[PDB]
Amino acid sequence: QCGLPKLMALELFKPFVMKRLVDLNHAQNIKSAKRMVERQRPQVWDVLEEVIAEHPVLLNRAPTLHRLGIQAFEPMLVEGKAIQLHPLVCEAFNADFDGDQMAVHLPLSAEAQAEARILMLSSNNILSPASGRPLAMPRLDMVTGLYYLTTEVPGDTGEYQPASGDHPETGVYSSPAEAIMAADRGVLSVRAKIKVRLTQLRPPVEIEAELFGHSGWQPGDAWMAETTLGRVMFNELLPLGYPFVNKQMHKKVQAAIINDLAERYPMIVVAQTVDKLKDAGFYWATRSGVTVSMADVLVPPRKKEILDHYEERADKVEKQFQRGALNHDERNEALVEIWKEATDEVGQALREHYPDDNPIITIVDSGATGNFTQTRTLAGMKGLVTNPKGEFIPRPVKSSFREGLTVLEYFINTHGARKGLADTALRTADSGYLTRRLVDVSQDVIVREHDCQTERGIVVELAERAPDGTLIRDPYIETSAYARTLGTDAVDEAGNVIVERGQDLGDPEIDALLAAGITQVKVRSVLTCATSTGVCATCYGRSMATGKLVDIGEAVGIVAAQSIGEPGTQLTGGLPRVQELFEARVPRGKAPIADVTGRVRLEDGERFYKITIVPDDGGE
Amino acid sequence: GYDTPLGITNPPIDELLDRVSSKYALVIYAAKRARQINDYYNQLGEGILEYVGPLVEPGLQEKPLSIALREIHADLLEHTE
Amino acid sequence: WLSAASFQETTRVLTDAAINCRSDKLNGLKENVIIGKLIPAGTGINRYRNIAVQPTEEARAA
Amino acid sequence: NNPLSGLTHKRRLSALGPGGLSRERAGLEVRDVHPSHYGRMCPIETPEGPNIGLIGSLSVYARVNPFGFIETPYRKVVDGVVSDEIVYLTADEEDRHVVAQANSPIDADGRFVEPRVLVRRKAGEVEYVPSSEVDYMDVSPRQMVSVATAMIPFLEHDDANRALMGANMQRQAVPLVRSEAPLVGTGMELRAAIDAGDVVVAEESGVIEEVSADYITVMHDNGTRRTYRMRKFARSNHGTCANQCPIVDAGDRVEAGQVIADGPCTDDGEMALGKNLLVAIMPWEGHNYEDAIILSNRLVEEDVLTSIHIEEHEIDARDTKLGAEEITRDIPNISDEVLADLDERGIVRIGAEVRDGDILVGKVTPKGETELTPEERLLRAIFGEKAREVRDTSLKVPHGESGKVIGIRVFSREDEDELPAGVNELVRVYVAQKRKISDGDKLAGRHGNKGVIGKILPVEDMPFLADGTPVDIILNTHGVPRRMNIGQILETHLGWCAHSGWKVDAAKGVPDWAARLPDELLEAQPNAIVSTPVFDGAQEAELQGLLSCTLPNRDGDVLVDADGKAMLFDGRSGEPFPYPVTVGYMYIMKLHHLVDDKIHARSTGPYSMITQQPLGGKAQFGGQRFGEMECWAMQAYGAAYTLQELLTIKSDDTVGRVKVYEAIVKGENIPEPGIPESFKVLLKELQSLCLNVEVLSSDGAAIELREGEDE
Amino acid sequence: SNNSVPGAPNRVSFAKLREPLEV
Amino acid sequence: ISQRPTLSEDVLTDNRSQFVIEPLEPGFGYTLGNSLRRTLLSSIPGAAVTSIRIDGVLHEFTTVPGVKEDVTEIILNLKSLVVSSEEDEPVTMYLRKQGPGEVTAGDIVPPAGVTVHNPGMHIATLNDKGKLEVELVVERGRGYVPAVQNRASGAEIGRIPVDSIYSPVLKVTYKVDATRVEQRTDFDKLILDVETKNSISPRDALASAGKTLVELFGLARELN
Amino acid sequence: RPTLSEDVLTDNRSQFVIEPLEPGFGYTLGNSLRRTLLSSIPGAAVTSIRIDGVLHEFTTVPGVKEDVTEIILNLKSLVVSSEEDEPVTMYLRKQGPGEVTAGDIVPPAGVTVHNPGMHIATLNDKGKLEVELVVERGRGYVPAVQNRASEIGRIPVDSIYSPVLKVTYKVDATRVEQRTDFDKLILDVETKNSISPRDALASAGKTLVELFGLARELNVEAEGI
Amino acid sequence: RVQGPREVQIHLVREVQEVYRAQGVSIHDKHIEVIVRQMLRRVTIIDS
DNA sequence: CATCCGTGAGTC
Ligand SMILES: Cc1ccccc1NC(=O)[C@@H](Cc1ccccc1)NC(=O)c1ccc[se]1
Ligand SMILES: [Mg+2]
Ligand SMILES: [Zn+2]
Repeated sequence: QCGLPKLMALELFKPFVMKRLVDLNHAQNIKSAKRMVERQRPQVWDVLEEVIAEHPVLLNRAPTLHRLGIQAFEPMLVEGKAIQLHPLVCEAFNADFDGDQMAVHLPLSAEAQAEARILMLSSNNILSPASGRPLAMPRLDMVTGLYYLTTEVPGDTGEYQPASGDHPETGVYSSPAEAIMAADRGVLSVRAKIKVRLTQLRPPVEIEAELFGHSGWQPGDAWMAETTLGRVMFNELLPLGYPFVNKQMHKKVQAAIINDLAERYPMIVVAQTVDKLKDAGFYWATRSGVTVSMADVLVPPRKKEILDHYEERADKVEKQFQRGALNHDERNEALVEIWKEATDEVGQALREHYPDDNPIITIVDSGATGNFTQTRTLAGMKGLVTNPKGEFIPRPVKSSFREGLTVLEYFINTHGARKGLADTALRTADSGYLTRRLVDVSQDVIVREHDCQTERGIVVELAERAPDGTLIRDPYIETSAYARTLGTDAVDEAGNVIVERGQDLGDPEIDALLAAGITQVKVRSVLTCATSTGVCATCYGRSMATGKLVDIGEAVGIVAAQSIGEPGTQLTGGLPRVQELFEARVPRGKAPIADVTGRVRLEDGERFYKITIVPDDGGE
Repeated sequence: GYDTPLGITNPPIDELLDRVSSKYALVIYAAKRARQINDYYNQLGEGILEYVGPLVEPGLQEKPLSIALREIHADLLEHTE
Repeated sequence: WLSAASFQETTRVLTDAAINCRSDKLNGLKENVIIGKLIPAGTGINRYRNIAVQPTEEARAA
Repeated sequence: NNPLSGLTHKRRLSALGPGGLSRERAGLEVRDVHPSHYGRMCPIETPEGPNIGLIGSLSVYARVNPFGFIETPYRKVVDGVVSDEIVYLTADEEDRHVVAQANSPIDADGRFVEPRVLVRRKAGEVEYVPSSEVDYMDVSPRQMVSVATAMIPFLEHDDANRALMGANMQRQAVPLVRSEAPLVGTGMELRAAIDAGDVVVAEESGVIEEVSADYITVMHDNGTRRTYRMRKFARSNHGTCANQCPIVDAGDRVEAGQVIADGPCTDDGEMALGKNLLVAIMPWEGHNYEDAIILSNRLVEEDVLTSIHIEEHEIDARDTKLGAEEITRDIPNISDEVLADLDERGIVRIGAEVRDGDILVGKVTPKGETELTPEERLLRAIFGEKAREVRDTSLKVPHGESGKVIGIRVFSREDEDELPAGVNELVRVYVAQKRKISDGDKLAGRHGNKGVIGKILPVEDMPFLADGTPVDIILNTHGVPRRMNIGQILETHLGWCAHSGWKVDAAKGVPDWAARLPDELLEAQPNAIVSTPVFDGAQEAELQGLLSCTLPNRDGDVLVDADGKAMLFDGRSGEPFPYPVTVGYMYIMKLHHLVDDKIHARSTGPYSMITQQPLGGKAQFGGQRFGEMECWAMQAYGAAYTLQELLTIKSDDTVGRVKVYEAIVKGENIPEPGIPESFKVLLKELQSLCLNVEVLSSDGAAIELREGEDE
Repeated sequence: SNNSVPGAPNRVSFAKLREPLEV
Repeated sequence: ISQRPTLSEDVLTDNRSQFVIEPLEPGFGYTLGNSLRRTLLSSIPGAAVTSIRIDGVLHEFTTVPGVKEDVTEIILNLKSLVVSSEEDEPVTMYLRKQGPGEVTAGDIVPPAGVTVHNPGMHIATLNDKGKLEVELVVERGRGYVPAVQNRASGAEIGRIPVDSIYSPVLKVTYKVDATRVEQRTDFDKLILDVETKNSISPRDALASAGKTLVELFGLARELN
Repeated sequence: RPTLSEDVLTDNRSQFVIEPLEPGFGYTLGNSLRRTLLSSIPGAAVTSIRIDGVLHEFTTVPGVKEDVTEIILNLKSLVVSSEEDEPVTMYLRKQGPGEVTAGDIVPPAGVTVHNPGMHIATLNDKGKLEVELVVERGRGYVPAVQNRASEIGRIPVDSIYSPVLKVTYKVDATRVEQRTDFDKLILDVETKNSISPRDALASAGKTLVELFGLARELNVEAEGI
Repeated sequence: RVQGPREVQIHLVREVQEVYRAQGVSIHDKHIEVIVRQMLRRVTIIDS
């Protein structure tokens, strides 16, 4: 849904309403119907209420960096002049509410609306086409609200107590409806650990086989648990059929659940489910008590204590250079290290001195938003500032923002902040330019056939062998393996095959390979699969969006260029290296390569390096 | 097993995708039927031999697309490429 | 040459293509958007574009 | 937009212009802050856009020397002794010297406390240097800053980024119905309001002889009388309401240089760019999510955040080839109901109300004597009505525009009023709007903490304090530590202390925390004004101390603690919020980004002359642009028909747009798009470059494009 | 007091004594 | 494990009165007092000025020769005018004063069934040669009603609509004495606080607050 | 236009739809009517129990499958209506192989067990089981520490007197005339096997009518429906 | 010239990745390869 | 491997 203003809608459906005006004889012709709308007669507000019935509209927020920058919504009339948006699609448009404007486009032709409701509807495009990760997900206050009630608090009121003496077991409830009437009396805390008998939630996969033997759990079968009242309210959203979760909901955990639901459970389930999470987190981000005061933001106890240690370790370097024993390029390169170390010791000071009750840390440590580096800069010290050249300034900013920076401190920080935004203003242009270049080179690249059939693919290093023992998981797996489809049967040491060819790799199919001990699998690819015009569907494999085999006709070429250029604003090699590679330039470094394999003959000189190579197979 | 689909989410897109090759294919499938429905109504007034009328109960002021999408779900239409 | 001109170095694009007498088979993304043709992708391809939808024979007027 | 906005405009320093540099010619060196800018050009004031680093404000104490450089005052030091003798230094002159920081402690006589002091040096270098080697010192801690920069309380607590926006937004403030002075000040508020020239100052001393809303008269000591005339409801250059009103009562003894009557955004001769609002730092039911802002309905009912806006609509009568345009009350085929608000000339009557689409100045021009339709000729013989030769060309109210007509200024060539060649009557209608704040309006604090109005709940809904006082605004906690601008927090702490009043404990002596607190502040009244100068003012210690000094209400009960928080009741559920909520007072400005202006849409409308594409800009009722990047999103999706529709019938298909329109009002199906006229233009543009472009059918024959080739 | 020069309402000031030269 | 019919006491002050109500259910007090608070501040019927007219004034944005204030500020002053009227139908007030001298809410001429509860309210500072002939309309309504609504009825060009703040309530709060002692002696004691505008009484306000709620809670007792 | 009252049903619970409420009265009625349903209706529940072969809690009752703990939980879920305010006492005894339910309970005069098919404790052979029950009357929910004196095997139980189990409410906005400001209150209410949800609302409704009586008596001035 | 067309494609893919890895940006190799493919769809003419 | 002329450079 989206809140389309009444005054906006009346114009968008102008020839649509004038149609229904002369229809119901509020006007005798189309000419008077025009005057009726222009005069804004009270009747048309009732007609427009009918005209926009399930007639989807388009919301776009420039600059449009990837295809989710334009999404479809069901128009909802609303008093006022402001367009209303859903909290989840904020991650998509990169749209904040600091005065942002969005474009609105209304589809007309019978095909246009169809393409809107089907292809571009918000509740369908929940995963990013770039990574297959959830975008329409709990983001700020949402995650913070859920992180609250899912947190297990030790000595909180209403906690479970074992029996001893003349008093029985305290903290055991018959039903969730009982623990609810406990907190409402005030006996139970929504975050205190208790035992409850549940009747409408599937227990863990590890516990279900213990209490049922996988007999097939059923809406009525009771089972005892050891969690909190809050964590129980949470699973009523997932809801039934999905195994209970007994953890505190960090963003990564909330990220996992949606990702899992996106795989197994259908689209219209995930959409309505993540809806329930939005509503939940917001009600509980209100009663979470996350609040910033001058009190909450605290200056460290070892402030002047630690600083005086490194101010001292610095004056030892100032005097060691005063005797000319140190080079100038060395002196500062060391003073950087000294103060780099100093700032860290202040960061540690906070984390331990800061209670996890602390809303500033609560927001940070829950992945709701913000870095601890911001928190440090806020409560501890700013640290090092960047030279115009780019080097790190020898003198530091010992003051926190909470303490109030000195005059001369403000000046040099301001210099940095300005150059920061300037380079922030330039890189975007290089990103957008690179974006359009990538787009153009890959236009005749569409999914044309269902299968090329060539067994050609490429080696994927799924796992790394461990000298100590067992095995070590690779870091490149998710980006280089998970979305692929096998072009070769992955066989273990035995003659037993684990995964067929023509099979999409999923999460368990990896574990099936990961535990099998096979550390390399060949997979089909765009590079290897050969078709006439463009590529086939099989090799490309799973579209990161649909989570299934990509349809025939998907303009993957432009999709790809978007996925690369969109996040290109967050770099420092950096973005030049990216351009330098996509345009095939003879690189700056130009590190040589062995023309022929063989024995390396290092014969270094202080003036110049020379490397000779003896070809292993005879050779010169 | 889910909650009752509200608004433009009905009919549920997942069950709709089962009667079709892919997303894109569902579009032209639905829309060209919607074209037929709006043809039928306007033609009927003064023109015989119109396209086959709504194969389900047309809801009060139900969009031609919305009528079509439901009967796709009801497997009442035929699919040709 | 349509796709070419609408990218970069437009004035150079035309001169070369004019001498080479280069024809342009209007079959591409950029190529189609300019002329106003349905793009050769998505619902734009013939596989989905030319589709016949008919009521089932089992379905019949009351 | 406001006095400050104009003042800072005059002190702007731009590298752009003829003889200067273009924008594309500027590297990263020309833009960033240079050491020499200290005390000369502000490092904080500069636009966020692609203009950044090329536009800046001039520092407060700076002036220009007769050679074109920027000087700045420094105090003179003889030998470790700070003098009152002041000399202005250019940039390179300062380089050959050594300057001491302003806040370096000074003996009552004038000597330095420490031998080694913080020293500024050539090439941006800083070191500790013996007091004997100290040549000069800075005039003030707040020296390097601009005018706009100074009005930001606790600047030293906000990062240069949000401090930057905080400065820029202050120029974007809007004059309200009546202006409140900020509880928390910086001292700069006074001099700014005066120097702005948009308030009224007394030239020579005297006494108010007669006061009116219209004008103020002052009898002077020498016997002469001077009368200052008030600007009342004058339209600004940006559509805001420059309105001045008298301060002094009749017979008040006033002295030379005193503000006798301030203007827009000014209270008692001080910069009043907004209101003092009852803040609450808490996430509330998601309506403040991502920098969104919640408002008490009190601000609507009491016109607290309401402004006035004037528009100037103008039309003229010319000499054509069919006669001459005459402005009359007789417009072809218009009832006496639409003409109701007009006088006899045809002009709207003063004080009348205008809605959009209505008539302002009834003008008609003679139409070209072309043969009218044989389908309209027939229509005029049946009803026996003879067609006039005068086509309607009247000035109608533009979309969105409304309010009351507050003035009519008529110029007739008949009345010898000198017009440019060819014009007869020229009418200007001034319409005023009284815009109460609404959803989507951009509210901003002085700490670069912007945000649009998410929701305005009825007053009862508001998370209120124990004594039943509903808060005014509910900021979002999340977007505070992220921004590095916790000065807004300190403005709230000090703000609350300013509203309640306070009193330090003097029993057992004046406490150690308030040992640096000047005598005048150890006692403060309810609703009292204070100053927190930049790089001086309140310290975190004194602040926390004053939080405990907070005086109770009329009900003898304290409301907030020493943390700065208080307990709230959820106006919806009634249950008290589980955790203490930080509450206080913050100064809030209403920026000039209002939904009334920004909202815009289009069905059909005008079209380009050449490209036959829709025009642009809200002024011309143009539609939005579906650009190259927006097209990629379509192509990526796979919605070919949607995209095609957007760049044909929605755009430049001459015969297409017309036909689609009819198909909709007839309730038929949307037809098949044709050839974009943009393309036809291109092919005729190419052919004009000796480029024999031909469109070929499948056979190989060159086909026509609604046109033929003939020699 | 801060700017005790024109005839302005008294705005008290947390400050070190600033008497070099008025704005 | 106890039963007692609840009471309704009172601790008074002229403009504001504390309503103590006890005994009440546990955790019931907070959401009970607020139920009244939201009712008072919103829908308690009162009276105020709807529109005005001034001799020689055609619209809101101007000045009258001799008056220190402009029309806007004068209208802005009349927002705080505390009126109570018995006439359910609209009525017309009058104010005139000439020459020097300050004008207040006391120079108003309230007709039958209309009273001005605060005469010492500053309206304007009439200077020498200043003359002000005003005309004010008061009606009965509730809550908050915007000015802009009066204009489109067909109101003559002389009339200038003004915002109507009918709700004669000022500030309402409450506190709760919940006995949580481990026994059958656990209960809640409510203390509501109500302050009026001297238009009606703190008690009379809570009485029209109770007349509304009962008429609403009665539809939950009728059978289907 | 006056307000309506609607219902979408289920056997044990139902959804009540209240509209149209004046803009800002959905929440005014919300948290107040809920806290009434969960706290202001009298009934009867178990205060304390006694088991024969129990000297301490940890050991399970000789001959019973369930633990001492889990039987308490089943017993809390027992729905009973006593006719007298004063605490009554019922006994339940059964031995041998099988399962003991709520139909085996021996109730006093004017005391009724409303779910005779409720599972309690699975007895095996040579499984003896004798339990005494203390049934009181009251409202809402009462902790166990407050029933620790009601001494040869007395166990304090969580008393759930209230005949309404769990209630939730949401407030949406309906569009009357041109105004889209009006409120709509949907209420979900689940009651025990004792009283109908349609009944428990009328009782809670009438109850609150009494409270707002104390105020209205003072003048009865003005209101319109 | 040394390692052949397929290998130089695998180098680009990862070296490009190695840049986005640094700033904590995750793009699946699939998208990279699409562009890389279009880079190599041509061959030069040694002998006519 | 380094100069000289011509052509690029986020959106609303
Ligand atoms: C070194 C430098 C580069 C760019 C801009 C300014 C500066 N210098 C400073 O910011 C000096 C103050 C100064 C300004 C102008 C002339 C001389 C000195 N201050 C600092 O480098 C620091 C001051 C305190 C901690 Se770092
Ligand atoms: Mg923004
Ligand atoms: Zn392939």
